[PDB]
Amino acid sequence: YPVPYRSKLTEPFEPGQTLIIKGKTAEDSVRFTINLHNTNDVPLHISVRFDEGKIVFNTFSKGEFGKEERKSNPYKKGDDIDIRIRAHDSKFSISVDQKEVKEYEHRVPLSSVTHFSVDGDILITYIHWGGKYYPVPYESGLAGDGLAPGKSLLIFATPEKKGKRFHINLLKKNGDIALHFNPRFDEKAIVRNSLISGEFGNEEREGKNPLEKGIGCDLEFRNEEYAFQIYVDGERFATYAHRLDPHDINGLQIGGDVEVTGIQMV
Repeated sequence: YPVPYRSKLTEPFEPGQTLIIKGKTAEDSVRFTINLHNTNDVPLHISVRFDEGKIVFNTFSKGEFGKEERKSNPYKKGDDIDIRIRAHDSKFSISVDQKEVKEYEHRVPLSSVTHFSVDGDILITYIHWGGKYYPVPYESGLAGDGLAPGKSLLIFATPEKKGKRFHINLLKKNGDIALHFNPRFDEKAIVRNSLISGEFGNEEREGKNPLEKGIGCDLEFRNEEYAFQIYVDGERFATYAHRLDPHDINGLQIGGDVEVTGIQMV
């Protein structure tokens, strides 16, 4: 990720899809920009300003910017930034550190977004775009090799602000559940378990629930040779020793009070 970083979308930026930019700032950093544009028009321009202590949202169109809209920059110079832009049919939804801080209504057609560019006083460390509107409860097959050792499932989700629990199931053909992952806010813990031949095993719930209602999170289930390695927001939250053959895990369920915005198999 050198800057200026420019990237080329393969298909339209569509409702349901999220663009994620993470990065590092310096102690002399002044401003960095994120633009969604074509090739000219900039349907969304984001200027994070440490000089003014604001984030500035705008649209460049017909050779000129329009009226600015502003929000408070929660970032002090130095320290990491996490900016996520989800396109909808009427607006972009922008979240800072996985908390929504701005709705920005379309001013020109979202379908003009063919590129994005990051620039300025930022050391970029992570970019990704994709996602869709994932209906919940969710249920899908997993590719072919499914989720096998050496592969990881990456789930982007947002626990509902007034929810009490939600669950992710990693399944095998017979309907066995190799890992049931069940954050429960009313017990301040995340239950992990397996469902073998219709019966649930013990219940590993050790650890501090790092999730927070209304705050997006990054969930990663790294299938390894002897255990799952479960990462939450970039740090290992638990390991779960395999109670079944960890090959042939080809099903995925998601239920409960959760909004899911991203699934990627890695």
